[PDB]
Parts: sequence; structure tokens; C-alpha cells
Amino acid sequence: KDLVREKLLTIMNTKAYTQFNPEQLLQLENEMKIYMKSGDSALTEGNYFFLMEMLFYVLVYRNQDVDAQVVYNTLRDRLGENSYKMVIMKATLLQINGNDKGAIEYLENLLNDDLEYETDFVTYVSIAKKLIAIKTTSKNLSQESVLKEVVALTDKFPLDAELWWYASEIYFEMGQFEKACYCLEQVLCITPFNYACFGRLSETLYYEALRSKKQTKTELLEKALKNALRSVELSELYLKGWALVNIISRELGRNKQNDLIKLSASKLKEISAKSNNKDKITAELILNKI
Amino acid sequence: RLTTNWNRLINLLKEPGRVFTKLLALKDTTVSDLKFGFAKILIV
Amino acid sequence: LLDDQLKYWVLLPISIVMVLTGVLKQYIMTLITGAQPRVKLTEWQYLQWAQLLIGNGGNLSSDAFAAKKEFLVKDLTNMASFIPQTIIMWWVNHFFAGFILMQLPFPLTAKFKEMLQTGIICQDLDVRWVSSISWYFISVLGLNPVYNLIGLNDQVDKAMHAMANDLTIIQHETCLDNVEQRVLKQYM
Amino acid sequence: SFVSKLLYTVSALVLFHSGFSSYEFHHLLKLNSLNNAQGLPKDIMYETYAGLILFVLAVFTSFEKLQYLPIESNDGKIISQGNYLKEIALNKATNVDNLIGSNPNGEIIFTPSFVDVHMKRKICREWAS
Amino acid sequence: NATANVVDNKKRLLFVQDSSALVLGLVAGFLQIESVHGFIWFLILYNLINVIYIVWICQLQPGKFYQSPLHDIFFESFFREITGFVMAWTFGYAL
Amino acid sequence: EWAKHLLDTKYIEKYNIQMFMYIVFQGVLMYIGYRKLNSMGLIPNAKGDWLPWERIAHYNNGLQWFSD
Ligand SMILES: [C][C][C][C][C][C][C][C]C(=O)O[C]([C]OC(=O)[C][C][C][C][C][C][C])[C]OP([O])(=O)O[C][C]N([C])([C])[C]
Repeated sequence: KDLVREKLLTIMNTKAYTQFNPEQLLQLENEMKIYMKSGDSALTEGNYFFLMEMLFYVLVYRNQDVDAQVVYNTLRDRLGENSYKMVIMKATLLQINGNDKGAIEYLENLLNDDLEYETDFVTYVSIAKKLIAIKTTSKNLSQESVLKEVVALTDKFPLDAELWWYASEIYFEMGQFEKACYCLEQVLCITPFNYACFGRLSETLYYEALRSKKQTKTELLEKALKNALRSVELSELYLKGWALVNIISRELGRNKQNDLIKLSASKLKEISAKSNNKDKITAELILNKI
Repeated sequence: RLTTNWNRLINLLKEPGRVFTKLLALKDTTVSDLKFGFAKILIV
Repeated sequence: LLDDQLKYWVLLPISIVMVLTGVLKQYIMTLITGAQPRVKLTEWQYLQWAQLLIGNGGNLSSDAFAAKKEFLVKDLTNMASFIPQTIIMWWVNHFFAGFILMQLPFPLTAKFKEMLQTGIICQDLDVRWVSSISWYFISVLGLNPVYNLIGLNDQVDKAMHAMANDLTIIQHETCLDNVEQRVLKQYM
Repeated sequence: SFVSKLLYTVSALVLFHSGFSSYEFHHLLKLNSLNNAQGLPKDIMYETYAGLILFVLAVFTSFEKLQYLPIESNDGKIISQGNYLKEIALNKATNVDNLIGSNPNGEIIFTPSFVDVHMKRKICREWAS
Repeated sequence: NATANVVDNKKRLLFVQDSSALVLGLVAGFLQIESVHGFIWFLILYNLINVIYIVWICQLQPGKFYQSPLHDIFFESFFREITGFVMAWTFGYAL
Repeated sequence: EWAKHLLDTKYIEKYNIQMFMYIVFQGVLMYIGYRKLNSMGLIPNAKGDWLPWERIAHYNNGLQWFSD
């Protein structure tokens, strides 16, 4: 049944398994192998090994990891241990197999051997991201991780959206709400048709408005409408854009905002129609609560 | 038509010899001469 | 005329050879395929960032248009055709010469009798009766659907600084201002 | 074997049979003309067009309506658009994305490496470990 | 406005059209069709197959799956499909 | 996405700062090929191309003329 292949490849290219709960992650791990060994037709070799390394990461997340060593042994055969995926995989393997930090130094000089472009730039970009992930745990927690990213970011690799997105997340978590607008604007700049960076760039403006003055509140809510209308224009059943437009227009409640309220209520009742699954429960509550 | 064609195929199915039957290269020249009109009787 | 069972040994090998040499051509073009300092790729990357902020990111940055430009300016300042067709013409003219292979279903003009019937030295045979080379002259044009079906697939700083100075007020795009009209222009 | 491959095999057999029968009939219209010193259309035609129509319906019944599985949930809940092709307007494309609980931007949104290290350090503590 | 999903359905259309220009022509060569009747036969049946494709697979809405559908289903890849028909017709006429 | 909905619907106040020319030109590019290369010998309106569609005139029509 190739629909399982569709689900697995969507999880793959979205990397949604990172955001999985342990129960659904266990379900993913259990239902992976049956198709992995049963439905072996029409599946290319590259997808075969991509599924293998997804299973490697799922096992490493999971409690038991002897199968992680087994899977790494099976996948070592092609392209050895010089590919960036393999380097990251074995670094994680040595980090978790004994809870020893040593891998970082055997990675560190490796980054200092990649300056001569022996591999692609995405390779040691990914290695830099992983070593920052290592070092934020080596010194358990600090704001300096953002500084590390910035010094790794600004000179070396502006283009990468992921770094700016993590900077914006850290700024939004407890930091300033203003620099996050700049970071999200850049993420919008690199990826033109991102329809979830407009929802975040409207939510951050809404959060910045709730502690502002009345004229600044009006300006920020106007900008939130002008940024949420693009999440409306780039997707129809996008839940968060419609909910945010409805919420801010309800907060204002003007006549043409009342027109937008009627339209957004109709669209949120369309979303909460039972075609969509488990997004009805977060739309209907916001609809019928107030 | 289906029965006669399928029975003709079945009878010749056996007698590798299959590849040489597919080859159609391997011969008696009398049928070749009779097909082209080469064979004739000259009445003198 | 009455041709005699030379359709097989001419039509089938020629088509097989064209299909196989097309596959080999695809594989060889795949295998053949037809900066080292970090600073070099870094500058190329910044150049590309300038290009995309000209074209890609210079559309929906309505508030942020003014802030970017200071940072930008401060940081900145046919063998494939020729080989196989000739080889196939050579092979066809070697192995298959002085034959009549078939008659086409459509009547050509007499210069095609000159071109196509090179094997035969007659003078009034027809235009519709062709030698073996004609089967190649069609098989070149018409083999695209078969290939599809079997499965086959296909100094620096000054200039961009000048365009950076050019793009300051060239176009501030009317986006994030008119979007309410366009949302209310649809979804009715 | 569902209808498409069945119709391919049946079309191939019918077309080969009709081709051989036409080969036989058109060979003994010149040989028989020569035997006289230079002196089965309807059923064959109808069989040939039957084979052609079978092939066309075999090429058209190879399209199945798109049906999915949700990324989040674990029951079947086939999310069917009732379409044969994929929409070109970005609104409906991202719509069919959003009905599934995934986000095509993916890595940029989740930032997989950092939350990966944090959660795999977290996963040791929780109860399922 | 539009996404990069047009390539997939365009490829599906191209496969359908390619597979419907090498059974036409072959059928014509089996029936020993002559010069001009063959071309008229091909035009009629090819446009009929395009119309039934618009009806059946496309759900009577050529827009929302292609842009400028009258240009893309009918006129595009037309001189890349008369020639495959000629090849198959020549192959069929010689047997 | 229930979490962000919950955190956005309620109130929180916490922070820590610390055109015809193209047609005519393409017609010229379509007509150069006809004039220059297909018109060498490969086009009808020559008298040597309608020869295979001409009649015989049926000379005798009433006579036999046997001989030795
Ligand atoms: C390269 C693809 C092959 C195309 C060949 C043309 C095939 C169509 C065709 O047979 O028309 C022929 C080609 O007679 C000629 O040879 C004159 C050519 C006229 C078209 C010239 C285009 C500029 C001319 O029409 P017709 O009525 O005067 O001939 C008698 C009727 N017929 C026996 C043909 C049924």
C-alpha cells in the first residue's frame, strides 16, 4: 500500500518526526519496518537509504539503540563516513552511545578541514549547525548560543533560513519582540512563498502591540492585518492565518473589519468542517468561545 | 479464426529449437524457386 | 514489385540499434555530465543575496525596504548531434545497400526519389519505393515517443555595487498595502 | 490485477491476433492474384477497432483518484479531494497540503537539528524510557 | 500565483498523448490506409482522444490544472506527435 | 496547533529585555526557411511534379493492328 510511502516521504521532507510525541513516534517506528520490508516495490534506492537513516534517527530518539548501531553498519557501505549526513549520524552515535562529549573535537578540526571546500558548502553549514547543537548542551544553557549563531551566521552564511528562524524563536521566547520582525522578514526574503512565516510575522506584531501605546497599537494591528492577509492570499484552509485575522478584526470591530469578521467566520467554519482532522478542535473553540 | 490460429500455435509450440523457429533463417530451394516463378516448363 | 521477407532483418535491427544507442547516449551524458576558500563562496553567496533581494525579496519588504540598503552597500562597499548520427549513417550505408525495403504510404516528390533510392540505378521505378536509408530518415524524427515511453529523462564588486546604488528608489512595491482589496476581490 | 493491466494484456493479445490475421489475408491477396496470372475485411476491421478502443480505455483507467493518510493521526480517515490531477493555483495546492497536518516549509519551521538535540536529551527522562 | 505542480499533470498529459500516437498509425498500417485518408483519420481520432481526455481525466475544467488549456492540450506537442504517428504508420504498412 | 491558539487567545504581558511586430518577425523567420532551403528542389508547382497524374490520350480506340 503506497499511501504509507506518501506519509513517510511527507514526514521525511518535512522532518515532522522531530516534533513527534513519544507515543506517535513509537507508532511511527513500529509501522515503518513492516512497509520497509514488505512494500519494497516502486521505491528507489535513494529513498531506501533515506528511510534507513530516518529509522536510525528514530531509534536514536527511542529508548533502545543497539539497532541504531546495526542500521548504521548497514548504511555505512555506500559513501562511507565522509558524507555530511554520515558525519552527523556518527557524531550523534558517539554522543549517545556513551554520553561522552568527545565527538565534538573530532568534529571541530573537521570543520577546520572543510574550509578548503573539499565538500559542498551545505555540508559544513550542517556541521556548524550540529556543533552549535552540541555546544549548547556542553554548556547547558545560555543566551550566548544566539551570539554563537550570529558569529557563525553573519560572516559565513546569511542565506540559510533555519538559523534566522531559530534566532527569531529565541528572541520571541523571552527576548525582544522587535528583532524577531527583522529575522522573520529575512526568512520571508529567502523563501518568497512561505505561508507560515507570515503567520509568525503577524503573531509577533500582535504580541508587540498588546504592550504598546494606543497609536502604536493601532499601527501594529494594522500591520498585523496587512501581513495576515498574505497568509490568506497564499492558502485557503490555513488555520492560523484565518484565526489571527478573525481575532484582530474582532478586537477592532470596525465596519469593514466587520465584513472581514463575517468572511473569516465563514472560512473558519469551513476549516472546522470535518474534512480537516484535529484542526477543527482549535478552530471551533476560538469560534464559539467569543 | 481464434481456434484454428491457437491450435496451429499449440501444435508447433514444441521443438533451443524455439529460437531457431523464431529465426526463420534456416532450407529447400524448390519452394523458393516455385514462389518467385523461377520454375517453369518450356514446351518446344 | 514483390519483396521477399527482408522486412525483418532490416526494420528490426535498425530500430533496436537506434533505441540502444539512444539509451547509451543518455547514460554516457549522465556519467560525463556534458571557490576553494570559504571567502570565495561567501562572496558568491552575498552576490546571490543581492540578486534575490533585487528580484525575490524586493516585493513584500514594504517597511524593511529602507533599512536593508545601508547594510547592503556597507558590506559590499554539436558533438552530441554529430557523433551518433554520422556513425549510424555510416553503418546503414555499409550493411544495407542496393536494396528496396518497402513503399511509403504517402507520395513524395521526385527529389526524394533522388535522395532515398541511392541503392538502385533505375530511372522510372517510383518515388514511393525507398531504400533502407529512408527508414532511418523517419526513425530519427519519430523516436521521441518511444524514448519517453520506455522511460528516460533530461571587477565583480563594482558592478553589483552600481546596481545596489541603482535599486535604492527604483521600485518600492505596492504590497502589504493593497492586500485587503485583493483578498476582498476573491473568496466571495 | 486491476482493470488497467488487464486491459493492457487483453489489448496486446487482441491487436497481435488482428495483425496476424491481416498479415495472412493481405499476403494471399497478392499470392492468390499471382496464382491466377494477375487476376475477411469487415470482421477484421471491427476486431482491430475493438483492440484500439480497449487500449485507449486501458490508458485512461490507469488514473486513480488521489487519496491520502493523515500525517498526525493513526486511523485511516482517507482525505480524498475527488480529483485526478493536481491544482496549479497555489491556493488549492497549499489547501491540499493543509488538510494533511503537515507544513511544506518543513525544516525552516521546525529547525530540526536544535530541537533534535534538545528532545533526544529530553527523551531519556520521560516515562516511556 | 501558480506553483510548480503544473509539471506533473503536464507530464501525465504527455504520457497519454505519446501512448495514443503509436497505436494509432499502427492500426492504420494494419488496415492499409492510404496517403490522405490516413492523415484525416489521424487528425479526427487524435482530437477525439484529446476531447475525451478533457472530459474524463480532467473533470470538465481544463483551467485549474493547466494555464491556457486550449494552447497546451491541442496545439502544444502536435508536430512532435504527427511524426510518431508517421513512424508507426510506416512500420505498420510494411507488414 | 492548539498551544499557540491558547497562548494567543488569552492575555499575556510578560517580557524580559535582558505586439504584431512579433507575429510579422516570426513570419519572416518561418518564410526564410521556405525560401532558402525547401525551395531548392523539394516543393511542387514544377511541371515535373504533376507528371504522375496525367493521362494517356487513348490513341487508337477502335483498332487492333496485329502483325508478325
Ligand atoms: C513530409 C510528409 C509527407 C507529406 C506528403 C503529402 C501527403 C498528402 C498527399 O498525398 O497529397 C498529395 C501529395 O502530392 C505531392 O507530393 C505534392 C505535395 C503537396 C504539399 C506541399 C506542401 C508545401 C497531393 O494531393 P493530390 O490530391 O493532388 O494527390 C492525389 C490524391 N492522393 C493520391 C494523394 C490521395
